[PDB]
Amino acid sequence: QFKDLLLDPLTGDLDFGTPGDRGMRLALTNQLSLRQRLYLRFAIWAGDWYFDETFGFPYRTFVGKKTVKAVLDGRIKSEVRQEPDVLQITDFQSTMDVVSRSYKCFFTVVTAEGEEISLAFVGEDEYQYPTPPESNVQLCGDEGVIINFKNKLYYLINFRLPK
Amino acid sequence: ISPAQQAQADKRARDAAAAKRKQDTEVSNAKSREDIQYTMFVSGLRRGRLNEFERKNRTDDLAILFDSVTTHTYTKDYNKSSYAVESKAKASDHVTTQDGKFTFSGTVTDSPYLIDPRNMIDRDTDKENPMLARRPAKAIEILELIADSHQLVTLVTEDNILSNYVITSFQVDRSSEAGSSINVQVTLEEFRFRTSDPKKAKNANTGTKQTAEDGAVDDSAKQKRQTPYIGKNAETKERWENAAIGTTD
Amino acid sequence: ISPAQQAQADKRARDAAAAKRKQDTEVSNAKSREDIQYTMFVSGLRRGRLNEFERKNRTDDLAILFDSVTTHTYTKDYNKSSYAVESKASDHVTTQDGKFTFSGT
Amino acid sequence: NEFERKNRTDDLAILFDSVTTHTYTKDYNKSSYAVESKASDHVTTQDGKFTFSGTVTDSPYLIDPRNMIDRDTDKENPMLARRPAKAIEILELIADSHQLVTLVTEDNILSNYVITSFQVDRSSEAGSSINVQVTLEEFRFKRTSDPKKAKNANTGTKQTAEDGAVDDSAKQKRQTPYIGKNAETKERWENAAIGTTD
Amino acid sequence: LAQWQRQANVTGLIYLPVQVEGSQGLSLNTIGWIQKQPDLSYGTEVGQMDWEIGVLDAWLSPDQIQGIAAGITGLLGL
Amino acid sequence: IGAMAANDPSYGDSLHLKTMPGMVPFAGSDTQRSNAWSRNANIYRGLYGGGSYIEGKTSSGQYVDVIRFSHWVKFRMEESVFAYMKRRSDMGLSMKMSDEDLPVLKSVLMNNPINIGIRNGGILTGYDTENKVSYDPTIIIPKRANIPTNDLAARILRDVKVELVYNNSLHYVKIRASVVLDR
Amino acid sequence: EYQDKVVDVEVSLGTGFETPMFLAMHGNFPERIRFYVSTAGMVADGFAVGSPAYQFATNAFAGNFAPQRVAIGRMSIDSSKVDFTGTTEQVVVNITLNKVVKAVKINVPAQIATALADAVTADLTGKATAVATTYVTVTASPNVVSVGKGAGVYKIVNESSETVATVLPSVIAENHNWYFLATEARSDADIVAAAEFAKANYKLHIYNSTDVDAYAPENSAASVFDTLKSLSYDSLGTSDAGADVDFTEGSVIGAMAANDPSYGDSLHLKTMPGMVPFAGSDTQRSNAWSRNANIYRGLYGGGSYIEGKTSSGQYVDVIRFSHWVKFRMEESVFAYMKRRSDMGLSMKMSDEDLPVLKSVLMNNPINIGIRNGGILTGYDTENKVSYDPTIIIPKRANIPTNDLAARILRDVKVELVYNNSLHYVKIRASVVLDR
Amino acid sequence: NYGLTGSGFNLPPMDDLVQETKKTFKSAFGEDFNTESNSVADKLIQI
Amino acid sequence: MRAMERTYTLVIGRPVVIGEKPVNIEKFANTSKGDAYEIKDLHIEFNVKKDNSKEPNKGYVTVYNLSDEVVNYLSVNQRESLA
Repeated sequence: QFKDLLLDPLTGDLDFGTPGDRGMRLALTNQLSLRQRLYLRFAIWAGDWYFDETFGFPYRTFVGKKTVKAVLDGRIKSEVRQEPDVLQITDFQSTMDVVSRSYKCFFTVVTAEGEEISLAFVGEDEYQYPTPPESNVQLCGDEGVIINFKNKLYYLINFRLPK
Repeated sequence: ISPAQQAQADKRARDAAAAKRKQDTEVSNAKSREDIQYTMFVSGLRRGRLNEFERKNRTDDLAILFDSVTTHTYTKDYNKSSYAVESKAKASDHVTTQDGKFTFSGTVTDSPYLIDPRNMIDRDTDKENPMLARRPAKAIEILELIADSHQLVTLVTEDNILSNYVITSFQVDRSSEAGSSINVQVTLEEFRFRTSDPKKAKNANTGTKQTAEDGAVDDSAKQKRQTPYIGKNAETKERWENAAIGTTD
Repeated sequence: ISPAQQAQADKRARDAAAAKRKQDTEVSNAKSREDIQYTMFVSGLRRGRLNEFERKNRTDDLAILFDSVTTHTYTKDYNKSSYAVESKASDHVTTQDGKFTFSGT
Repeated sequence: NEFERKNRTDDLAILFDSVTTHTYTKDYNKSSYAVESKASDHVTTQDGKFTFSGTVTDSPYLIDPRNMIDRDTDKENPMLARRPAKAIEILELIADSHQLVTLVTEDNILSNYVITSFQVDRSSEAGSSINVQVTLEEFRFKRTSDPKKAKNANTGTKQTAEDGAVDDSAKQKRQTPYIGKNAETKERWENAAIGTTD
Repeated sequence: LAQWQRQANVTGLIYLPVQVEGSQGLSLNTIGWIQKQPDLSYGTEVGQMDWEIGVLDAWLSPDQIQGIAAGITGLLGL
Repeated sequence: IGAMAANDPSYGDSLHLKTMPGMVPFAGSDTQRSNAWSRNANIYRGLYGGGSYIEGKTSSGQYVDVIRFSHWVKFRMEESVFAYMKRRSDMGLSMKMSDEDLPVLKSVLMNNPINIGIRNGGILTGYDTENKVSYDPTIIIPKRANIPTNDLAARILRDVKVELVYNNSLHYVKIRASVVLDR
Repeated sequence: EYQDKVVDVEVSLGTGFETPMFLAMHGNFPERIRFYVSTAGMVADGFAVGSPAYQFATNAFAGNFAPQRVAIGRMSIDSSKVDFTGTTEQVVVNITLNKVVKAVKINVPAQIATALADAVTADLTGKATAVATTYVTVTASPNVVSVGKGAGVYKIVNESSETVATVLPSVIAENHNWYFLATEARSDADIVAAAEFAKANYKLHIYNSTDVDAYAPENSAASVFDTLKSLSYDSLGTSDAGADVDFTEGSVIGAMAANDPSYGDSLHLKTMPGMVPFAGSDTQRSNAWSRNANIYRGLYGGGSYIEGKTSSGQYVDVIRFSHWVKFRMEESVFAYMKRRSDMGLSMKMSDEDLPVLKSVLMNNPINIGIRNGGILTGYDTENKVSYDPTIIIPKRANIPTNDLAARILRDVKVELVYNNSLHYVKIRASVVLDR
Repeated sequence: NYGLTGSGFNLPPMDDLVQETKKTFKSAFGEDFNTESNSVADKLIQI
Repeated sequence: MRAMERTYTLVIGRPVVIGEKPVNIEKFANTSKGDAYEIKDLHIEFNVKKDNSKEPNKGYVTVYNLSDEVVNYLSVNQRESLA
């Protein structure tokens, strides 16, 4: 439920929205929040962000060196579980090509969805305060009491005659 | 020393500090999840206790199996008091029960025979390439996480079932005698003892309470700035709070 | 988190709490009735101790027999003043509680 | 993969001719009295221990120069290089200076470990070699600095700092003569405004 | 066997099936592995190498022998 | 040259991401860099928070670290065999094509070039689970019953064969993931 | 290909045995079979919310053991109906030209029936037609039209000139990586034809029926279940009121798909999301039980399935196991013959090579069964027989010369024992007092 | 506190400003807003 | 890399003499010879309690294996109050 500015999954810029409803949006669904929380966590190289030297991933250790596939997978699979709301990791297809020296892995992560605790900070309210009456209706009655009775009588006259 | 050496010094602080953050945050994640339970199947799996191994879903109920368990033991203890009498003898008084202790020894091999995916150790182990999957290593970082997070473990032994046991120590020996495997020993002892319906809740206590630290009045004590308002519904609020609440001055 | 886990933490607390109600209750009633008398037969049996083994019923005088007993030992202890007595002052000795241990299978 | 990262000036590495056994262990303790009930805070974590046994021989089989033991060892006459003496000289310096050592092991990697004891012996058997044992424990460790990272600090009460023009008088030392680079400008002002310790 | 031993050491797979079909005798059917490599001995005559193959289960089965099911139920005991 | 000189060829040290002092980053756009890459024209690039080389691909196409290794194998294999023939011929016991002395080359070649390669990580070793082939080096020598009589007149031994496998480094990594939620 | 980054990270979504096949009536694609991973993809294919296929897919993906990837069969449509034999807002959803999502609305059965037809005509009316007759028929022109239930009590009834008995031989040709078989027609003729096809091809048939005759008195044999029982067909039938409208077949499939057959997991007491409890009395339930018509029952403090009994009589978990044994035994022996024949050393009927089959069969199928608990093992104290699997092979001195000419080996025999689960428990006690 | 006072001109560190503005953001979108390390808002606000 | 190790220093000065102005223990640190007797690398055990009351704050100290010269300097001045 971690709120934050929404990042476009397709381009990487802020998700200002479609041309018909351009604006700014907050990440509300846990899925969207977790997506960008993993994306930033994996995209920032370790130590390259000032104000926090411990954040990021240490790509320099592996890239450019002769490395064992098994060691890399452990670190990749470990960084994911640093988020407190990750249920499990389903599958992991780690493959390496020696000709091009490229490495490419696949996997998915499962996360549940929570409640909103309070709507005070977001948009709307859930209550239905009453509406003041109109004109002399309060002190003298209402005509609808006649209309509903007339309709009931008419429908009952309709019911008895077979159709 | 040299300006270049300052960069080398900085690396020590960062990498050493970053190491504990990964360990510390992971431990903090434990003790926060209460919908997770850990169970260890010391023995009995192939005799009757198979019924309990089927109930675990790899997501919130987890099973720990070992490639081999050499021995396990269970010993409860009691204390007896004694006072002296004028007859040059000793009598006895009430007695007490001293919880209980459990220990076992096992081994995790880098060449497994029975690779059951339901076991939580074999979550990611490769079926056809076991020795490169690093099974012996993969067991240490999961066993250590359980112990250092103070989980209440449940042991499913063939003879009986034990609950509310806390790990106290463990060992890992890569002696040259066997190799390609780790000898593991563990000890446990019995740790014998908000939300929820208002009906079931009873009168609680919190003791003396000072000013809340998340809002104003602490800033005046901490000598900080009050947070400006976001404008919405101006000229309606300001008239009322300023008259009914005032400002800290 | 999600409500699905709150419906799971309760199960973890409920089942675990049920364990004490079983074990803790049994000991309570076992102490609330002093009529029952337990007995153990370590060796002895075939050398005429059958005379009293047959006395044991299945409701009050419960008896326990092990499939095998390997060794059993019995011992008592005494202590005396380590300083020369003033002289007869034979009261400078005390009796400890006797111990008994055995191994079985 | 990480052994090749070690240079010969900053990230020194040590390799033994043989390691026989190494063991890793952690400990915890809990209250021995029944708790009041969940009160799962009645437990504490101790420091993990690590120990191993090794050997250094006069007849090495691998003399990879990256090892700091083999910094300047002769290629063709290993026994004249006196390798066992080289190892001990290194070992005492690391322990004496209280370095935070890093251990690279089979399974995991351990950091911030200090040496608390080691043993060396030359028994009649296994001549021309030495058996070595080591023990390590965790270390829960917790200027020129960026002003942006600075935090308010304290130094308590302070007195006259260092042997100055005033501290010299306290110790009865004679005032340091001034080097006459210039004695026309400061002189008229120095004595009138600052005076002299007396 | 030598190639299999080298491959098993390199990768980790060591378990292979083993079956022995005896004639007028007991038989075996289980999963085995290579335990210890024998010792070569080049001499005047042609030498002999003895491989120790360890097997998981070593209970011999009557199988081919007929009239065993009836005989088993014949034994008395208490 | 300053990045490769003081580095033994047997380690197989790739030149992918090393930093070259003095060079200036390549300022061309993404399309330009892709064009130059097809040319096998390596570029020095200013990377995320830094600047480093890109790839050691020669004009033919093979990675540079391979070429140095191939030359290094040529030199050491040539000197090692020669250095042994001299010893035999300098004791009066020169080598002969008798089929009882040729096999000795198994130890000479495995000694100097090959083993030094393995201890340094240059040469691979082990087994392959999908191709089912091993990576162990192999050496084959012809017997006297196959050398043509023409060679015996000229005293030449030909058709010796050796096999090696090279340890490849890592250059690129591409993650893929998908955050599916339970239902 | 040229890669412009040293690291490229993409964060995205989406992506006897599991996959079921739902034989539906539609025209949203030309092929006979298509695979989907979520209901979202089907919407992109022009499936209207509430449509038959949509109900099945959403139900199957919601189960505790939902299949990884469902499959949709295609049988042609000629007309579709909306039946209003019950009424209270009767929102209906129409999708035309794959993009025109015109959710028609009506409120208050002839009046509503004619009113709905009138509303459709008011539309794009240039691409679809409607006419009331209580029910109202909707017809497309060459344009994909999808009609689905949005609210109310009405139920959709698609009609087609094509017959299920002829399409099924067609869908199988395109692909056959599907195990469960379900159909939309649900007529007595259509269901029976589907049941026969599943036999010859070794598929598991599933169907939910709304017939009231299901729980009629046992002496009355008029329902489909009686016909299948007589023919000794294996098809997991059941009775449910939501069998139409919602097509609860997906819910049952959702409980068995992601579960290996070798575990012998019974379907007795599992919970099926989407289904509604059976409200019949005790006598009615007993009647339906004799029919082998399983019922979803609201139990003490809950609701759960009752029994996985097929029409023939055998428990369902047995049937999946029997099929699973057939498949693995067949592939394992074949996979070994190829290796021998691909090394030049093809197998021979020499009586010195046949015995090797003891290890091949015991290796792949049999042992995997024991480690998973599917197959029993041990000894019996009252029958005095053992449960160990046995294998017997004929010797060359018994194979007739006719087979040697044709190179065929027959009469191999295998034996197994299945591990039975527990379904009922009945305590009996008596508090006698001492005297 | 750090601006103009009765005893001259003072200087604020960085962290106090960071905490103040993060508190303002917290108030803007409730206590649930994330502002540490991984937030895009964090990277904008700190810069 | 280092560890985080403790350090301390103990200084002994001239006898304290009260006069007709506020007393500052700082100015008595220097001895007649100048520099004071500083003790750094010797095992020391100390306990110092402080409070806000009439009574002065008192602290206890123990030092092992002191040189004879320092002990001699304290054998003298036993009538006086060293700072």
